Amino acid sequence: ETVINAGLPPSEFWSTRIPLLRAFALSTSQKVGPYNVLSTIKPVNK
Amino acid sequence: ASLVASIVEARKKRTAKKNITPYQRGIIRSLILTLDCSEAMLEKDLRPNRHAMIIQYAIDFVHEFFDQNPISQMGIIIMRNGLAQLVSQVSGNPQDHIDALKSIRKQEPKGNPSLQNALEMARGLLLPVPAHCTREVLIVFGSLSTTDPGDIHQTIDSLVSEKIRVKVLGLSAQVAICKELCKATNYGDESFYKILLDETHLKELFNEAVTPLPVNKINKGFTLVKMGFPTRIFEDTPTFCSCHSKLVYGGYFCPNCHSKVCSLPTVCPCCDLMLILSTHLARSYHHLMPLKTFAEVPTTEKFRSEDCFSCQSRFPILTSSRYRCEDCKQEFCVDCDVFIHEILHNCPGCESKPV
Amino acid sequence: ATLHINITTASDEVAQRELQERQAEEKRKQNAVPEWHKQ
Ligand SMILES: [Zn+2]
Ligand SMILES: [Zn+2]
Ligand SMILES: [Zn+2]
Ligand SMILES: [Zn+2]
Repeated sequence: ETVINAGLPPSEFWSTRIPLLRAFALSTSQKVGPYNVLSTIKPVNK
Repeated sequence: ASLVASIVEARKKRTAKKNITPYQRGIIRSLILTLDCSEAMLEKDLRPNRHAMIIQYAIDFVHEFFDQNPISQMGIIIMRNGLAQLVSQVSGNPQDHIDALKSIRKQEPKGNPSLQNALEMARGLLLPVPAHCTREVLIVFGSLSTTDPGDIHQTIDSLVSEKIRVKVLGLSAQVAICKELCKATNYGDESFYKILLDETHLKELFNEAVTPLPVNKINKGFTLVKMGFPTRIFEDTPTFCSCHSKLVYGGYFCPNCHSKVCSLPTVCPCCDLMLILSTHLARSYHHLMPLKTFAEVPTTEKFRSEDCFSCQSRFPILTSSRYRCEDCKQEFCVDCDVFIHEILHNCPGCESKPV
Repeated sequence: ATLHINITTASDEVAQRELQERQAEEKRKQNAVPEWHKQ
């Protein structure tokens, strides 16, 4: 409603929503730490 | 000696409360609550389990935190599957945080914890915080190990650079990194790492964190903050709120742009001006002029009256069951002393005494 | 011996949760107490 038809610039719209952008990026920007992966693998005739 | 043992224990407890100096405390705060939800929290040491009890006390802590710090902000983070998950943004609404905590109560904790991921997320949430607010993180750690993708030491240095403060509440025993994180971040103090010894101690630890943290002398951030005191209005017809865009019968009116808000204290969604009431500021006056502790009066000297000055309770006839205030020199009963320094924050004798 | 591997895709994990819920429901219905024992 505000950026497509009204004409508000995209840059100004995100100026007041910096924390929203940062929170969304941190969700997919973090990784788990190293750990022995093959030790946890248990094969558990087939 | 059994009764004497209790009294000396009370005296020892009062000893820590005798040294009450008017320390400069940061009333405006910005807290990040990092809770641990990992495999280590599935133990049964805390009935029913660590996850359930911590969440329940967290909800109570949220209620107390905003009641005594109405102009502060809080955020909540959880450590799950080796990653930091955000469940509540920094905001002054106590209901949003409670709602997030209740939802977390259902999901089972699993995976490994990661202090670095939680701390890195905290560093980001606190980045858009004014310089007059105290950036604080209250981590509730439950594991004895930390799996991180990078160097935790680098993050600790970064936190010190941003003037962030960390409080860690462990569960089982001391952890070397947590001690360093709390020590290198609190200007060398080692009293910010607390390990509970039972459920009762846990309740006290959360309740202790509610009070504002005294600031350091070399950390100066003095300034003037532009605030506003709106006037409540009573409208016959519902009107659209400027914060949630819904129909609400009432709401406050901002004095800078006349835009209405639903609840206080919150920053105006139009002029970004903090809106508060005189009561919100009055709630924190007792943190700037703490009442001087009452000293037990020895039985050797004579007393003024047989009954309490405030509650008119007959003093029980060894030890004098009277507490006197040096400012006004009026005896008080043991019951009044507790209520005058915890619920009330003004000595009735001092107010009654003319000057 | 024979080694059979099963790669679990994100969609497969969602399906596994649905199957677990359906399996729990099926077991619950079979375990319903008879009428004479309810009242
Ligand atoms: Zn609203
Ligand atoms: Zn305004
Ligand atoms: Zn009394
Ligand atoms: Zn007094």
